[PDB]
Amino acid sequence: DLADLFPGFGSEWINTSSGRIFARVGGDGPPLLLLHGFPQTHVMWHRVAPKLAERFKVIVADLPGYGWSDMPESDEQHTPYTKRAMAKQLIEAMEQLGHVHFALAGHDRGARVSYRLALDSPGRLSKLAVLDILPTYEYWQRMNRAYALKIYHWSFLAQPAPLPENLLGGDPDFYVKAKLASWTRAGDLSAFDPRAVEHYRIAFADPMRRHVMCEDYRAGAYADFEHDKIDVEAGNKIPVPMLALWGASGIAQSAATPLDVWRKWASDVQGAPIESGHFLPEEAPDQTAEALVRFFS
Amino acid sequence: LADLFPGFGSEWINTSSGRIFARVGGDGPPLLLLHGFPQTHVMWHRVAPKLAERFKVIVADLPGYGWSDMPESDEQHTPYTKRAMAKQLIEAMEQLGHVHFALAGHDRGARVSYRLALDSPGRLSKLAVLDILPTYEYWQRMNRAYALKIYHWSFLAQPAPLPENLLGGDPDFYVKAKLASWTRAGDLSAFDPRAVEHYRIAFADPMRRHVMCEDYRAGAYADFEHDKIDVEAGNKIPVPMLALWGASGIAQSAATPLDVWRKWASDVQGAPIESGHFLPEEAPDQTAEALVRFFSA
Repeated sequence: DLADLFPGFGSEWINTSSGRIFARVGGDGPPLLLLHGFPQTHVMWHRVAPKLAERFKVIVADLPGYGWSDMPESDEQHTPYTKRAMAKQLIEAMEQLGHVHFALAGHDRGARVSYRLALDSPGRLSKLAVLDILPTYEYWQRMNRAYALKIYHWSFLAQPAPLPENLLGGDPDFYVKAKLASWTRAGDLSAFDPRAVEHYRIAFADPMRRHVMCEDYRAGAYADFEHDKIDVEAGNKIPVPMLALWGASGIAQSAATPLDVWRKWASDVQGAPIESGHFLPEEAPDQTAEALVRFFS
Repeated sequence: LADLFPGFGSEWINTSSGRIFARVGGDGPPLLLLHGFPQTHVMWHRVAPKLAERFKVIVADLPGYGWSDMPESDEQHTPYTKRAMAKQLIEAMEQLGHVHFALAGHDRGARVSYRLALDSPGRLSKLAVLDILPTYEYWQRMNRAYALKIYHWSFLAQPAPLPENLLGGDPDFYVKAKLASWTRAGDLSAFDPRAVEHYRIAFADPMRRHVMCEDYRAGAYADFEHDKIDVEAGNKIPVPMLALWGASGIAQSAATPLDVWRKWASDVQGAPIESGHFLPEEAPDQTAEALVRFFSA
């Protein structure tokens, strides 16, 4: 049914005060947490995790409310799906494993948890890697006609419930596949492992999972933006060494030169383009893995 | 479907781009009324009787909308650009012997209307636009707050078949959500239920929904481009113009409407109406009086 894409990795249900976090755990050495984004699950790391697990204890976690992680009940402020709250929940998850100081790589929504984590609790991180994002504040501050059309889902999925939930329910299989295909370099699903796509499609088939994603984007339009805004206005920078990777045809390159942007947010950032669309660890697994191995070593 | 224009005739007007449906009533100078999204000509059913006491009132379905034919679109969404719609409605009016006429438009119909007045000002005696700013102005003001407010401008402009596939799961929900969300009260109480049925029935047709997306695609691209050429060239509408907007409508959410319209029009007057977006249904008497006074001066 659902293919195990991490041969040799354990499977852990990590209890937190907000619900369980699901994780594949492999390797040995320093702890490294890998966080996926939308509309994916942890399995998006399946082609880069074995490379990392040669040198690290790799924890490949489903975000709160995504994949097989539990879905905490939201509220009017979408609090559990704010990146601040997800970061606190993942900090607690890592503590359950005895990891209070870990490396972190995130992609898409997971990268937003990751830099928020770095801003709120930089002591928790040795090094941070963000894949194909700019800070949420930067997307909203750069909002223009061009960007409104390109990341339309940022305003569409943030509409009040049940509007996106009902529309997404009109053709969920089409939408998740359209999102995967449209954001690759190829523009189709040929860069993905078909068994990974099945993981993404089955997760997107659940109306409750789709609601969580809308809660995520609702937080992204409101509370996440305000948390970022406070750090900009306070001049708060990420003091953790960080690597910013982005796809040459991805989402973050069209807004602004991502390395130039991230320097305003981080005091120690290196960056490199990857010949890829948005889904760096699947479209360019060897280049993405090499850059992550080099940086975290 | 109820007849909401008692005593009005029905006309099927052949044009080169397809038939235009219109209800025709009254006597006196010709006055073309144009609806918008997601409505049909029947949105004027409360105001057109009052207008018909003084004017020959032509209440037309936009090209592609309601009962008008649907030209096949193309990669540039040409038949549903306001420029093309304006030319087609000029043709329609010529078929009735109206080469100089008054024009009042709402929503998309108002976009046809001001584009008509820019392209062919000599066809218009006077022009009224209801609860819009020019398309250029909406895009130029597309920051975070406005992208969340009129998300549908960037959702419906997504490449086919994405909006089409999502709309098709529960069409009734979306058309009623759009009607309800843009009113003052936020429900359907301002609308005649017989009118709602007209709107719901039009929206239940997948080809009609495709046309609406094509309209919105044109709105994101060619319409914007056409407007952009005119603003940067300082081309102003020379036709005497009335700009009416709802105090709680869409146009006032981006800017103070009269200030904007004075940039686009050399002879524009304006009034707010206590109403949501759907002025002729939410505030029929106030709307009808403002139009009768403007068009008979």
